[PDB]
Amino acid sequence: ARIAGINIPDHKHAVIALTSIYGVGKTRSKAILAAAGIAEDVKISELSEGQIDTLRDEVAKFVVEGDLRREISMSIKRLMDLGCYRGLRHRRGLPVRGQRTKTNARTRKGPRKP
Amino acid sequence: PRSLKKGPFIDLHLLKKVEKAVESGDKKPLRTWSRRSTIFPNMIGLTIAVHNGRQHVPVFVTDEMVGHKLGEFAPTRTYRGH
Amino acid sequence: MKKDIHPKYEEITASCSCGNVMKIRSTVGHDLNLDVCSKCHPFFTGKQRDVATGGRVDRFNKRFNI
Amino acid sequence: AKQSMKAREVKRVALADKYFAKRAELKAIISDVNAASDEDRWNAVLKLQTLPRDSSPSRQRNRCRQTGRPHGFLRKFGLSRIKVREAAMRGEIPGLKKASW
Amino acid sequence: AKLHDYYKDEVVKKLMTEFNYNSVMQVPRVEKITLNMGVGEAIADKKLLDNAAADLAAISGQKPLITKARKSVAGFKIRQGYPIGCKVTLRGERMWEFFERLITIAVPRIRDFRGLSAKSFDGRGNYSMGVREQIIFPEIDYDKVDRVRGLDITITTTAKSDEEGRALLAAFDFPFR
RNA sequence: AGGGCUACACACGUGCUACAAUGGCGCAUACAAAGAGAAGCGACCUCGCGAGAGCAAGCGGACCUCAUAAAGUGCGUCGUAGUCCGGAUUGGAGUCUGCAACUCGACUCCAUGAAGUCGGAAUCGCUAGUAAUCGUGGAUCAGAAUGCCACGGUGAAUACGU
RNA sequence: GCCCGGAUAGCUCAGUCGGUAGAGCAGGGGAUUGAAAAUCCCCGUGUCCUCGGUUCGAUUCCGAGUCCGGGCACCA
RNA sequence: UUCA
Ligand SMILES: [Mg+2]
Ligand SMILES: [Mg+2]
Ligand SMILES: [Mg+2]
Ligand SMILES: [Mg+2]
Ligand SMILES: [Mg+2]
Ligand SMILES: [Zn+2]
Repeated sequence: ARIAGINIPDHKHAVIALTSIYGVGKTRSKAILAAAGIAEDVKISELSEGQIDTLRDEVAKFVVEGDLRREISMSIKRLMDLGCYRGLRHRRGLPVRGQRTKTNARTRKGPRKP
Repeated sequence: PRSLKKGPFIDLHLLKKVEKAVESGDKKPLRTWSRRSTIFPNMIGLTIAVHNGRQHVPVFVTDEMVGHKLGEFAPTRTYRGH
Repeated sequence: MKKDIHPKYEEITASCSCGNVMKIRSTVGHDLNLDVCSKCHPFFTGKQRDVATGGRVDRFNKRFNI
Repeated sequence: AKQSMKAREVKRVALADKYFAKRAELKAIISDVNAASDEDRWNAVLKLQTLPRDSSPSRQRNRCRQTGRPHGFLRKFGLSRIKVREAAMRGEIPGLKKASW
Repeated sequence: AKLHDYYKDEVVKKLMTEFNYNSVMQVPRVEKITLNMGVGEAIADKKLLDNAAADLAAISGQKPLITKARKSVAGFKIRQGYPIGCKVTLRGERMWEFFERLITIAVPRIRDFRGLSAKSFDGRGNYSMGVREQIIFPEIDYDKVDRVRGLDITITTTAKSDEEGRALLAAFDFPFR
């Protein structure tokens, strides 16, 4: 439960409760569980602290919660420091990955306040 | 991004101009056109005037502006907001 | 200095990108891993060329159409 | 009809098919495990970028033959939709006629 | 600061013999370094001063003196006796430590650095410049901070001439573009 | 030759995916059609999560290619929840083709994976294999549409009446 | 000087024995019409005149004022 | 209720 400083759920099959990490989707979830070597749909509650330790030294290979936090931080700050098209889209709150804007792209756009 | 097998791409005019640059002084920028060109080592340190479609606006090459293309720093539309 | 009015004033090392020990008696309070010292920095030398990092030009010359 | 663009098209196509098979053996250098990955397929892209852009199998437009209409081309007849319909209703086109099913 | 002893031996060992002086007292020397952020736009936001002076408290080692305007003007809407700017006077080993920090871990970290000026002098050897990418100093976390305010920083010298200013600066090698 | 026609405080019209248990995903396996193809389609076969790379037959064709149709069914898992729902949003690592993928592409891989809890006034379409859904292909095509055109699987509701 | 009345949205105003901001108007967006009207759907819009004490809790209770109005007032 |  406690692994990576986060508090993944109990009675939720491990192959999915592993994915609760900000830095591990299903890919790293399945990969770490295979590298450690435990059955698939076991609930996290049935996993001992030594199993948590194996998972700990295994996720110590992938990027983790705070690692990915600082990584995305440094990447966007890199785009900024460059001050490119991507960085300016970022800083001004617009789509970045090359989409249309006039009507759609509401996530990058914001709400309809004015 | 570009196919790795093809490696990078850069047009020979800017290539040779910036070679001359790294050779014999660089106090002046380059008035290129090829916005798509891959930033190379021998362009670092200059203040290249990259084309925006109408102007060749300056941008200083930094060790972080290496894995990029020239136009990435010359905006193409004068945005002002509403 | 007036007592109990200024930030902490411990001494710190020039924890540069290569670790050239040039101590700083500063306010940062931590051995901040910086880039700027005799070892590993540009204008700690002329005709600047940062030797070898992950950085950009390293991996660029690693792909490079090698 | 702005014949200048039709002449553009024929010029580009003729030049491309005259330089034909040259850019072929230039680009083939770029996809194969030879060339030391640093010298020959590297100078090949320089050769290519020096080659005319007006002589590529892609920079053309594929305009019609009747009046070089930009849009609505049809490779099967080299005409715009308009003129292929005209020829159909004239009977010019063998086998063509209004169909339903 | 090692830079002070660097002075005490090498800078005199250079300057006495260059300007063929007849006294060590006659040797030009630096006495104080005043850093300043004349914010001015803090007339609207009172908290910007505390936001601003925080950099002096960080970049310099001393809690800054917030400077109050001298005349209520019409051009900038300011009232007299108003928290307009901030300053820090650094002398002693504080000055020398800060100048070491500057010229070593912050100055070369300037981005796009063609170099300093070779003419920033009052006519009496007291050099004065100003930086704008202040985070070049490792003293700023530059990630929780608000803005990238610069400053203007003067180095008051006893050198009564600009040539002597250039010399005393190139002593610590002072990029000089 | 670059640029934009891809701008974006903003309105409106289309269409796609959703907001999920007739449902999310894994395993197993089967039932279609309509096509298209010669600088094109590309077999088989190895490798790369994978885009694809390589090798590269046959096919101007009821013969080779795209070729898994999907929706289906069996078993399983999820267990009514910003969910194991979504998938937009960004970050990084590629593949493709193009002289050239920044502005300004498709695809692939990793991680956050968001508003979204059936929608207001209103308003649209549909009378039978029709809508509703599910997938398939072709032209435009150097690449590149949820678009257009065409295809086939499931497959209903109510018509009293003006 | 006495008694009374009030201030509430961007305008017209409600209600208070304390559990809490409404409606009209209004503006903006939309819906309907062949087009706009009215209409309808929406959104916006409050530190309830001001300050201060009272009670688990205030526009509402109180105090202390800002104005404005009504009526009545001392003969330095 | 109106257009004009
Ligand atoms: Mg003191
Ligand atoms: Mg455009
Ligand atoms: Mg999902
Ligand atoms: Mg009918
Ligand atoms: Mg269309
Ligand atoms: Zn170093």
